[PDB]
Amino acid sequence: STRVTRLDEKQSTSRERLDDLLDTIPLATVALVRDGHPVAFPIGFGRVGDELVIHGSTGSPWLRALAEGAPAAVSVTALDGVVVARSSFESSFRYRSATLFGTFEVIADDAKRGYLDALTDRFIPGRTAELRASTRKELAATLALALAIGDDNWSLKLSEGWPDDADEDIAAGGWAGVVPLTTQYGAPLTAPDVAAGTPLPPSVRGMTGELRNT
Amino acid sequence: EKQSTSRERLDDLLDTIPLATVALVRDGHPVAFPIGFGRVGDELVIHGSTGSPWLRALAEGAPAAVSVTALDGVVVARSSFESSFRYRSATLFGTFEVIADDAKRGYLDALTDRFIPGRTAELRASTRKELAATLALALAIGDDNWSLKLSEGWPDDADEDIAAGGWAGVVPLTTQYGAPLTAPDVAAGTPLPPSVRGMTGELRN
Ligand SMILES: Cc1cc2nc3c(=O)[nH]c(=O)nc-3n(C[C@H](O)[C@H](O)[C@H](O)COP(=O)(O)OP(=O)(O)OC[C@H]3O[C@@H](n4cnc5c(N)ncnc54)[C@H](O)[C@@H]3O)c2cc1C
Ligand SMILES: Cc1cc2nc3c(=O)[nH]c(=O)nc-3n(C[C@H](O)[C@H](O)[C@H](O)COP(=O)(O)OP(=O)(O)OC[C@H]3O[C@@H](n4cnc5c(N)ncnc54)[C@H](O)[C@@H]3O)c2cc1C
Ligand code: HEM
Ligand code: HEM
Ligand code: NI
Ligand code: NI
Repeated sequence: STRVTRLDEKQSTSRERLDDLLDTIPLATVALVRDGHPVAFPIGFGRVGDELVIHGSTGSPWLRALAEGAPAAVSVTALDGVVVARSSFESSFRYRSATLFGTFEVIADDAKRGYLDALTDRFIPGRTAELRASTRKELAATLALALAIGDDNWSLKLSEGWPDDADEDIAAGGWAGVVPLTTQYGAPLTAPDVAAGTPLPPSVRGMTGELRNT
Repeated sequence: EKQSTSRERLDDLLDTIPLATVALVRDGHPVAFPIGFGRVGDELVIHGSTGSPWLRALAEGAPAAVSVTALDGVVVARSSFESSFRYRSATLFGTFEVIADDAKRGYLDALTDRFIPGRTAELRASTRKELAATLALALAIGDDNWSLKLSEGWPDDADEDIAAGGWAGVVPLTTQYGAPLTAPDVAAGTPLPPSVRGMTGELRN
């Protein structure tokens, strides 16, 4: 269920490392079953304490399926680089990946406002304090859902090593190494309907460097 | 509509992003794994250990859903309701076919050349033992069995919010190769190979 089979010295049980990954990557891929068939869809998520939270239209069939109790598996992955070995067999990727399992719970109408504010502040930190409150109609058009991050329902796999070359290939010489991969925020692009010379909000001024989820 | 039907655009995404997430069903319940993939013409190809339980399930006929996503930006609107991510995502459905022993060498070389272009012509051939330890699987990309969602919009704010002012826009995200890191057991002054020197700028088509 939660135990890695292959290269299981890459499995980590640190919850702290888990949070670090979940607070870095804003995209999750969610898998569920419909009529015996698998389905998978990407979606933004934020970790709000010990819950993974998503949201979307109350009219999405996918989100409705989860709201109705479809058991789910949630995958979150950071691709950190390419492992260039002296053979193709030992070539690889550096990455960090988490997989979480359970049933999403529907956030109650009374709680949606608070979870959505916290979700927004994952995606664009400090943004909630800059915006107007959501309207009752906006909230009624939104389904928010939360999956519990417990002790037993998650697995973390970490690969950040170097090529592991056969001694034969070493002897032959040749270059080996890692080409890193990073995901970075670009300079912001102002929308055409924004008044000329309007400043960047502080929250957006923060969206610089390598992509994070807090 | 944000659903695209262009096979050319699908290929463009599959030739950009090397990570897939594969969903399948074990015991009426869902499982999801990340894996590297390459597009080899009209097949999406993955590989790993003959001893991996989940690759074995695929090999055994388990129907799959394969998701490939590129995150392109943060859509920052005047309201949190209208804020979102710019992204491209494909989902492909079907059953992976096991690649035959006689065919694996060719497919794995093609796969290598997706992940590190030009690299196979630089390396020695894989050994029989290496091949034998490897399971390679291919999912057909047909006319029917996929969908492509492309959201590359600007924020669409209500009139009342535009009139109230405030900034809005898009903060792009890009994924870039960094400077190579030479492994500890390589001699100082061994030059970078041509394949590696070609790996600069964006994770790119
Ligand atoms: C960016 C990236 C690229 C990858 N490319 C490849 C590839 O090209 N070939 C390949 O074989 N593998 C690749 N993997 C790893 C792949 O996800 C599996 O770890 C691998 O196939 C071995 O799985 P298994 O047989 O051990 O899992 P199984 O024994 O079938 O699964 C048992 C349990 O292990 C845990 N687990 C397994 N893998 C992961 C994971 N990756 N993250 C979190 N939890 C996990 C889960 O809880 C799971 O239910 C890649 C991973 C990442 C992040
Ligand atoms: C980076 C990223 C972040 C996202 N964040 C959010 C979010 O925060 N909230 C939210 O509601 N949605 C988000 N989405 C979109 C999500 O994938 C769905 O499009 C959305 O939940 C509505 O799905 P649906 O119920 O209309 O599709 P359904 O009607 O349930 O599915 C029908 C079929 O349409 C096709 N399809 C649907 N979506 C996609 C896709 N994305 N890629 C390829 N094929 C597809 C599939 O074949 C699917 O089986 C995000 C997508 C990306 C890539
Ligand atoms: C050239 C680029 C290649 C890349 C980027 C690549 C990447 C990977 C990755 C990411 C893994 C998963 C390791 C893990 O679980 O953490 C893996 C496993 C594996 N790859 Fe590759 N690979 C490549 C080429 C090859 C080739 C050519 C073969 C065979 C000839 C091969 C055989 C295997 C095998 C057998 C495993 C299973 C590892 C194990 O569980 O012991 N790979 N590969
Ligand atoms: C603040 C950061 C937020 C981000 C990054 C975000 C992101 C997204 C994304 C990516 C989508 C998918 C659009 C698509 O289908 O292509 C979406 C849909 C949606 N979001 Fe958000 N969102 C945010 C805040 C909010 C809030 C606070 C609400 C409600 C109060 C809201 C309500 C919705 C609704 C209803 C949809 C479905 C749109 C539709 O299909 O009609 N969002 N969001
Ligand atoms: Ni609030
Ligand atoms: Ni060949």
